[PDB]
Amino acid sequence: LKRLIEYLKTRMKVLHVISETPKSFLQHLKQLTFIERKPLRFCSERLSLLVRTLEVTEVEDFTALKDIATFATLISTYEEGFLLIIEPYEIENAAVPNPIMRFTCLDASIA
Amino acid sequence: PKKEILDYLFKLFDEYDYWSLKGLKERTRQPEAHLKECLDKVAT
Amino acid sequence: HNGAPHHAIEEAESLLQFHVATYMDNDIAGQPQALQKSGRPVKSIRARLKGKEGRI
Amino acid sequence: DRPIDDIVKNLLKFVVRGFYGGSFVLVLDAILFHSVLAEDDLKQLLSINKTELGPLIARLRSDRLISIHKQREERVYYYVKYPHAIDAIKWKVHQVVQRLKDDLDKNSEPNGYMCPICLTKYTQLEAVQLLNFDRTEFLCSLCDEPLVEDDSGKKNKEKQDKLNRLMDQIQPIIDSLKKIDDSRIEENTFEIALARLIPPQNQSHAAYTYNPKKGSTMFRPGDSAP
Amino acid sequence: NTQPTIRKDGLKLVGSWKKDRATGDADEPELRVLSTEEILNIFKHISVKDFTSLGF
Amino acid sequence: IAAAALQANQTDISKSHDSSKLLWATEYIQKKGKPVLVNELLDYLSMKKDDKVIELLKKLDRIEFDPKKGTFKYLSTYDVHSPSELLKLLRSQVTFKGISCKDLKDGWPQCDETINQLEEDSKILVLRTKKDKTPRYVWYNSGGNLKCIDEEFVKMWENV
Repeated sequence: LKRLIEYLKTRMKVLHVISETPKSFLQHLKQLTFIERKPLRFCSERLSLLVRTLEVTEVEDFTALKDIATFATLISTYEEGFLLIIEPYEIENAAVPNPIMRFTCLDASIA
Repeated sequence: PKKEILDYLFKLFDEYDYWSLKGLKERTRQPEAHLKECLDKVAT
Repeated sequence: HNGAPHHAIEEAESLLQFHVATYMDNDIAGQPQALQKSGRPVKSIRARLKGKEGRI
Repeated sequence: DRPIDDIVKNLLKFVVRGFYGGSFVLVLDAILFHSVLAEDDLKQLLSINKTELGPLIARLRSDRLISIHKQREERVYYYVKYPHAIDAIKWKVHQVVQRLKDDLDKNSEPNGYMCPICLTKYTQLEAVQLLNFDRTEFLCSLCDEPLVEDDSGKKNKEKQDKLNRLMDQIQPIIDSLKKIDDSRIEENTFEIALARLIPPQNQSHAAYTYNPKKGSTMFRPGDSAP
Repeated sequence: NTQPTIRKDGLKLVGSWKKDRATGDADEPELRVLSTEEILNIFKHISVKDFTSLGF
Repeated sequence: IAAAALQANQTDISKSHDSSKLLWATEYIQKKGKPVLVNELLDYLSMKKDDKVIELLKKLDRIEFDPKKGTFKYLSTYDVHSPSELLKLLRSQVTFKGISCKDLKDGWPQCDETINQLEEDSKILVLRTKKDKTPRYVWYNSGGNLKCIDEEFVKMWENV
């Protein structure tokens, strides 16, 4: 998970707008590091079981990793009808450009 | 005389914040190399 | 060539221009005099080629 | 920004990395990692002295790389004019190619002759008339001493090998220049580099603002375009 | 561009570009030392027929 | 006789200022690399219950209070004792501020050594003195080879 956050950080620092596939993101993932689709699906279950076993009830620092596990299991299950958008401007009208990765649901019939 | 002068210099910064290095000399009248090592451990 | 603090370099190049001008002639508009020891002034080229047996 | 601009940044990086001292490498890497710098913030970030800062800045002036900026908020700023840097690199590589090619062309020709007494250079065609009466040694006009052939004819292959190895090293730079020629040349300004401000510190006393006076009617060298 | 007003001074030259290009009259000249490099380059950028006109 | 002199000169820890006791406690903590229990403190200074000294020691940043067993240990600034951790720290640098080697010696006693072999490996961007090659503020080697091309070729590019 730490090196997954490392990959997310080094993919976070882009300069311009990128709209890639989940397949393209997974391919660059396996190219750079050695993180795979089935562990990315299993990470949510693994983290839930780790939190239940560890008894870490002050999850104030720990609540953010839910988003990472959510995104990982989402992108490692869904690849079509969905696009991964990467932008350097979380706030376009800002003093400094905060980057952002965006996920897009494109079909509403799925749910 | 390490231990006593540490409490003595603790009184000295309690006496005044920017105490002079030249004024530190007469308040110690001790080996200055010993004094220089002791000064570095706490403040300036 | 080394670290120029952008104050000495200007007066230094002015000194180069000054000395090459002084060597060129020393009869200029008299803001300097620019002699060399001893007290006799350094004798430049217009002094070498002036009137009264100045080489011509 | 432009991926070709990123290629340019990595190109400048590699140029300094492989062809300049480590202090130059650190300075240029710091100013690319961050943006335009006050000298005080850089001295804080590297914990260095102006005596050490001097010759680096001077040589980067000499290669026409760093575009300095001077404005009061007086505060010293530094950036790089992109076409100035590109054309300076272009003239540098063309001069390297032509100078090394002509040096190799001269050094492929045989040596000439050396006089150990007067310690001066001589050529073979100059030594054609330096034969003595009996064609035994090459007579000297001044020293009346035999002339012995230099050691540079085997430096022909050495200059050729240096040219080829240097060409291999600069071949990524040649390819990057080709991709630049494919792309569009763009001109830097101090305000353009201000638009890409990467904050080094939090207490920089020199404000990174370009604020010219009203009636700034001057056209300055190194600061305008035709 | 303008030509600055040039005052002879000591062993160098200065110019004051009045140049008056703002919305107002903008009488605001900058006194900059005329660098021998820029005089040399601007001389290098003159025509031969301009030399013939200028008696060179 | 030397023990008699030491016992005579053994000042009671009930000092004029508690900071002397605190400094001696931090010295005794620092000189042992392992965590130590509360009984080491109670034997060191004449102080038994969980005092204001122990509470401020728990509140101290360099001292780790243990809910498990009460083990108190020194905390170093740099928690890196491996070249892999050092390289990962250098990769995770968010600013180009150099990092000192004395507080890397804190935590990692042989850290300047590993800095020397990694510079030999061209793995860093070192700053060194001229009196000696000195481990100082360093940066991550985003460069190519540090010791890339030979000095004669460098000198003839300087001639260029």
